[PDB]
Amino acid sequence: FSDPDFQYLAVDRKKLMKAAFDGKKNCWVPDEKEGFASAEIQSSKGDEITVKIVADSSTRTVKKDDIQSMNPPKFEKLEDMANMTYLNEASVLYNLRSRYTSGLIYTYSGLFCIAVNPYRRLPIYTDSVIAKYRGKRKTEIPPHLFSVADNAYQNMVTDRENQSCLITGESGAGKTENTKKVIMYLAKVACAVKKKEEASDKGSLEDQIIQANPVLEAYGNAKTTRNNNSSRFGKFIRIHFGPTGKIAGADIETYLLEKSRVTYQQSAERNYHIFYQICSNAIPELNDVMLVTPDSGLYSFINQGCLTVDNIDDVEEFKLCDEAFDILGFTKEEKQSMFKCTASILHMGEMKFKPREEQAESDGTAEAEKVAFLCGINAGDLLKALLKPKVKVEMVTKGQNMNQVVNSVGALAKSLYDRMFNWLVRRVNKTLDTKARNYYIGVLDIAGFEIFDFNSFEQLCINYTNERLQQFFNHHMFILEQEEYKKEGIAWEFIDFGMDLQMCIDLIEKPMGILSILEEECMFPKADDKSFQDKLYQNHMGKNRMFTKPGKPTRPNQGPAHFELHHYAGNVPYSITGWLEKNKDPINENVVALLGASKEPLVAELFKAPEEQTISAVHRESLNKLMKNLYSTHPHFVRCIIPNELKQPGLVDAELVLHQLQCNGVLEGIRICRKGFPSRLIYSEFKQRYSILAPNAIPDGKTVSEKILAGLQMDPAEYRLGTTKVFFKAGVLGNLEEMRDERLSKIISMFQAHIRGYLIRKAYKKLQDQRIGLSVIQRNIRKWLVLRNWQWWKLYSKVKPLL
Amino acid sequence: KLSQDEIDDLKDVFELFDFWDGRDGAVDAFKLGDVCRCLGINPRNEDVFAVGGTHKMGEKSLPFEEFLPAYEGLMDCEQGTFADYMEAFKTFDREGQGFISGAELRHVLTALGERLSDEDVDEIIKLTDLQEDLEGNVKYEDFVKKVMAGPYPD
Amino acid sequence: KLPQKQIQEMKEAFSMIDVDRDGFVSKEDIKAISEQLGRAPDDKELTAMLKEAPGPLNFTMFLSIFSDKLSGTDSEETIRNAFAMFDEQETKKLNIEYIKDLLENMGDNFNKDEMRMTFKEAPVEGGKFDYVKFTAMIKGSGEE
Ligand SMILES: [Ca+2]
Ligand SMILES: [Mg+2]
Ligand SMILES: [Mg+2]
Repeated sequence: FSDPDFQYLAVDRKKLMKAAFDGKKNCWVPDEKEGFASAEIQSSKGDEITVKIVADSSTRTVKKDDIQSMNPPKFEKLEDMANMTYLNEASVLYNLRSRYTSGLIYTYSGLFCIAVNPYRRLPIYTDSVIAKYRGKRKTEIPPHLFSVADNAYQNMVTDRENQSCLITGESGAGKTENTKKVIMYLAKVACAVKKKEEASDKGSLEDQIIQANPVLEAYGNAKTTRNNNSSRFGKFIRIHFGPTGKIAGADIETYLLEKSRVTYQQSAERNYHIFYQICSNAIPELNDVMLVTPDSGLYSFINQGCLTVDNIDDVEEFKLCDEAFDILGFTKEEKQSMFKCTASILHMGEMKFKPREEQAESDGTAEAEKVAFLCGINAGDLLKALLKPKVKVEMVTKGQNMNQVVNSVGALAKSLYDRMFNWLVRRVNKTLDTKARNYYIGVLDIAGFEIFDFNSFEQLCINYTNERLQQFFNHHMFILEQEEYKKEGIAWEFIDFGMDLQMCIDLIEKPMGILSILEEECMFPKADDKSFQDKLYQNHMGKNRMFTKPGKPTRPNQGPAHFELHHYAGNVPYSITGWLEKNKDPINENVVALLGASKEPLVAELFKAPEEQTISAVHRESLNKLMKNLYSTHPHFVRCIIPNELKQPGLVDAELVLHQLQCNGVLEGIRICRKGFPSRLIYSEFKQRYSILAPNAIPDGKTVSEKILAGLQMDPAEYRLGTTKVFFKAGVLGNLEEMRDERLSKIISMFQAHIRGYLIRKAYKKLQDQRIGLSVIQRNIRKWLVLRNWQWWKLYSKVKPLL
Repeated sequence: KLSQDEIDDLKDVFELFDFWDGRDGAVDAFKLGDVCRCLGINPRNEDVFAVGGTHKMGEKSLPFEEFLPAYEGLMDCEQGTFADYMEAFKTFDREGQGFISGAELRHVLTALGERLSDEDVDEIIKLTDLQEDLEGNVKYEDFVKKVMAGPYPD
Repeated sequence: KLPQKQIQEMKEAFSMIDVDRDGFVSKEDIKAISEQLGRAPDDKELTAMLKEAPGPLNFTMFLSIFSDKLSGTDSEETIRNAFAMFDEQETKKLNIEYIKDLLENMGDNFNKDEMRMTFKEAPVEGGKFDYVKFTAMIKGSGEE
């Protein structure tokens, strides 16, 4: 029916069907400023075709090895892409680009369900739509993110098992807002009570799972060049249900926060929103409690990049934030303890110090005094412990210089804020951690396998995870395909599901491995980048195939590199320059004490010294958890993709999308199915589409298919006989299609002709007659002319008058 | 490999056509296949087109001695069988109970292959006599056989 | 050849052409009889119509010249139909241009002349050329 609640979801079947397609002509040709292009095949000088561009209607040179198969029109804006006859890098960029432009942003691809970034709100998430998606099987209803979730849940209940929902994707792809809509959904279909009260709901865990996101987005988000509320950190957020199938409790778990952000901010950027909500005078009573003067322009740790953000009201987000803290039960001591700790960072950026006398002095205590008050420590004990630290051993008393000090003041903030954030996840984790375990549904939202101009230790951590998380899908796929084949008595014994992923993975995490190395080279004083690299190269350079050296940099505006890694999405060149620093983040093993022995309940908790920790070692450790977990789940995959650098709706950009599609998973996901047997009809639906391809063979289903196939001299290593479905090797349905068509026309022409023959044969019996008839006429008119012109007659019929 | 009688019967056609456009030992190329059908063959524009056939009336003529080969050529051609036909119509049969939208039939016939002129169509439908029942569709199966039985039955 | 109606006719014909009344056909006949309603054939044309017959052409060798001269003829009924194998509606008339092309481009093709001569008087009327009348014509029954 026509329920205008599918407007931005469905796509009219009839009104869509309302062209002519030449398989032998229509194809796709690479394009420098559009990725691909429609065209018509003209000629072939072997391994080099020539074709016309439907667009500007012209001609160009294309190696017959670069053209890619084009699907007929009957696969226009096709709900599920794992069904198109020709599934290629371009055939997809079309259905994705085609759909997205009509308004649609929800397209499946087997397990996947890609979400393109609409740059405008839509009717699809309203409660009424939700009733429509309730329980319905993915097929029986337009692609959409609600289906991905409603299914998980339905499966959790049915299958009785941990359903996970990893959402990956580039920066500004929509994952953050999506993880919400999946969360703002699950709630709507697994809430407390909607049947049997006035003084009932006195808070609501829903209100909390929700009200939490603000306190976080406040410290985890920020404005970057692709400035969404950039989830500058990754978050795994499980959801727990009860033995009736209802939301019980939840919890957080985060990965890699941009600590390097607290103290620096690139061109046209800021710091986590919070610093801009404090200096907002949205809540004056507190300006004193923190000791700040409501103008960002002032504070050095935040007046590096810009300050303002179009849609963000730093002075409103604070108000809500506070409320947010309250609706969570944060005690004033706490809520305030946090701000003290937060404001105290701004002040650190406001502490400057004063050729030969190497050791530096301070240039006033003002802020140092404010940093001490805010942290409850001796301003003297602090400034003194900084300029002249006393790290353990008969400990020594190392000295610091003007630079060495500014460097630690920053490490202070960087390491506080990070300590801070952690504590915050823990605390909320505490709230929502209602005491009650049936099962659960997790959701992942970390960056994606992103390759850039300049790739360093950060890109490394990230691509590594996705590397690990990709290997996840591969395996998932594995088990799944196998089940199919076996379920169809067609079982094949292929194996290597997660391929060289292991190579490049272990070559990073395993013993001799990179980080494995990196983590040791951090505990060796006089060791610089050169020190690193040589060992990095020795150990593996030349000794492995996944570790090589930089290639052809034909992209002029590229960045340096040292080594290069063979990651699935592409061999990513890297640049160790820094790592030793970036990994072992310092701090005064001396000043930490103070902060641990502060008088403020919080700060103290923050720096309690493991009594009776490198970025990499932590992450790797917290990653096995995630993985160990994910494998104890039932995956679902939501692939998000940004369409352009302009936040403009309907504006695609092939370089980007493709770019994404490769490291996205939809590609390396497609090719992993290639080696198996993709496209597969059912021996009936089949026997009805090609029974015209072997007419003389037919005297059911698997009987005829077994005959039309054989009847076509079909190559064995090309198809396999299922027990309900006929399996086909990638693109072989494309051949039986073209073949099918040429054959239909031929058969119709035969008929047509036979008709013409029919007629003529009939008009034959007459031309034989008429001929004679005209044989007379013509001849008998000659006689009439000859005779009426003679003499013996003009002299014979000249007497009749008297006869 | 024409028998002297088969080739003997071939003369006869060529002779009646040489006449209907001018008794002069020749036959407008544009009849090549209309002459071929008269003997039993079931050519296709292309078939005929590929052996010397022309498009318009009066662009070439054919002495029988050269017209002959033109014919033997079209004897080694595809002359589609019942099963071929059927399956071609079957693809249009939506339900499977053997029936087609009167338009379809005409549509198919005039829109598929290259052509068949509506006139030519009305001629065969009226000729063969395939009429759509009170609904507006028809059993093409019992029609094909007609177009195949030929003007004169058994 | 023409049985009895022309039999009792042919008699008085040659008899009413031949000036010396001897039963033996000569050339003095086609010399004085001719100027009866036109121009007598001139010397050459007189010998041509008398040479066409070998031996005594005097109503013996003469009843054999008209024989093979007309023998190749067909009925007033046979042609009336012949023209009809092109009238399945039976309008007793073939269109004009159709018949013109029909005599002009198919079969023993007529040349500008033969044609000019035919339709010179052809029974046409508003597009419909009357084959039925034209027929009576060519035979003799019609208005010739
Ligand atoms: Ca001719
Ligand atoms: Mg985000
Ligand atoms: Mg005489």
